[PDB]
Amino acid sequence: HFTKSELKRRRKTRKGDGPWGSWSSS
Amino acid sequence: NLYTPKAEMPPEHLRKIINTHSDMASKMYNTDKKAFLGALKYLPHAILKLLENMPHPWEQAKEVKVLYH
Amino acid sequence: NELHPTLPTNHNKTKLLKSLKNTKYFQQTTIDWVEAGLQLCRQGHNMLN
Amino acid sequence: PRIKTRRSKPAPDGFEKIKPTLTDFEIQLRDAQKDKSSKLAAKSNEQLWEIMQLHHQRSRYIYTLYYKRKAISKDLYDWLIKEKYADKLLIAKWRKTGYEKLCCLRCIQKNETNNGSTCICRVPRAQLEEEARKKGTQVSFHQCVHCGCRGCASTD
RNA sequence: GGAGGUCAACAUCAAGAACUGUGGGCCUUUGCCUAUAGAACUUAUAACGAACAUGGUUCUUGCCUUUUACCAGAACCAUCCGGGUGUUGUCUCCAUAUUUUUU
Ligand SMILES: [Zn+2]
Ligand SMILES: [Zn+2]
Ligand SMILES: [Zn+2]
Repeated sequence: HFTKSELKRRRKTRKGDGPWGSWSSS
Repeated sequence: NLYTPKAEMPPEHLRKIINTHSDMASKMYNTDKKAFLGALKYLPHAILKLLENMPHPWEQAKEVKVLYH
Repeated sequence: NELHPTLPTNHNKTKLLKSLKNTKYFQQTTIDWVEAGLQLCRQGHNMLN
Repeated sequence: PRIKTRRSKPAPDGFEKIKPTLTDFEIQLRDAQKDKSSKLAAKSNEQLWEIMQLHHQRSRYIYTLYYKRKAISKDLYDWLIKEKYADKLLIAKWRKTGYEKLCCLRCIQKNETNNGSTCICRVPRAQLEEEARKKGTQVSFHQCVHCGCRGCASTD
C-alpha cells in the first residue's frame, strides 16, 4: 500500500549505502 | 521442494573463528569447550581426510574444500 | 587379503560428513591444504589440553 | 587458486587499473582476522559481521564493474572469479529478480533455520513496521545474527 | 529447453545362473503349467572396490609371573574407508527376343 516513490524517499533517509546501514537515529 | 546447497563461506570467517579461540578464558566459551571435548570422537576421521589429500611431489599447493564447526 | 573377503554393507549406511553437513552448525569453505593441516594441529592440541 | 602458484595464469588487461582498490579490501581483511580479544559475546559477533561485510563489498565491486557499467572485459571477469576475488554464487543470486541487495547466502537458506523461513533481513521494512504498529509495541530487529544485515530486502 | 555439479533425498546391488509384468487354464489366495512384454548396474582363474583395514565370540596353538596389549591359523558374525545404476528435487551457465518364364 506504499508507492514506489515513497519507498525511495524512506530509503534515502537510511544511513550507510549497503544493507548494513541503520534505520536508527543517532 | 526446500533443498538449497550449502553456502560457500569466506575463508577469513574460519580464520577469525580459529584466532578467537586461541585463548578462551571467559564465562563465554563454556559451550565451546564442551564442543571441543565432543569433537574427539571425530578426530581420526579428520586426520584421515586431511592425510589422504597430501598434495604430491609434482604440486606446490592445492586447495581443499573443508567443512568446519 | 584375497583369501578372506570382508564384503561391504550396501544398505542403510549413514556416512559421517554427509550427516554433519545437514546441521546448521557446520559450514563450508575452501582453504589451502597446509593451512588446514596447521588448523588441525591447533585444534587437536587444544582438545587434548 | 587464491595463492599464486605455477599453475596460475597471468592477468588480463584491465586488472592493473583496478588492482589498487581491490588491494584496499585485502589489507582491510588483514585487520579483521587479526584476533582482537573481546570478553563479550555481542562484541565477538561484531567481528564476523565486519568480515562478511567486507566480502560482500568486494563482490559488489566486481559485480558493478562487469554487469552494471560494463567496465571490464569478460576475459578478466572470468579470471577474477577463478582467482576467488568474487563469489560466483552470491553474484548468481544478485542476478535474480527478487534478490539484488542480498547480504549473504545464509539468509536465504531454508534448511538452517528452526521453522522453514529465511532470515528476517529478507523481509521488507514496511511490512515489519505495519505488523509492529498493529501489535503497537515497536519493530525490534536491529541487526541480523549471520551477517549483521539491517534490512537487505530488494525494496530496501 | 541444452550442458554441467567433489549438490541432496529415495529405491537397488550376490542369487534353483539367479529378474519383473501380463493373459489363459488347474488347485483353492499361495502355488503349478502355458502364451507374451521388458531387464539398468555387478559377476566365471566369479564380483560392487583389477583397492583392501579393524572389532566380537568359541576352538587350536606361540611368547610364559597375572590382566590388558599380544603371536597366527580356523568357524561364525559385525564395524569402518569407499563404488555403480535408476527416479525425483535443487543449483549454476547459456538459450527463449533366337529351348525353362518376357517375344
Ligand atoms: Zn541480509
Ligand atoms: Zn545474512
Ligand atoms: Zn539475515
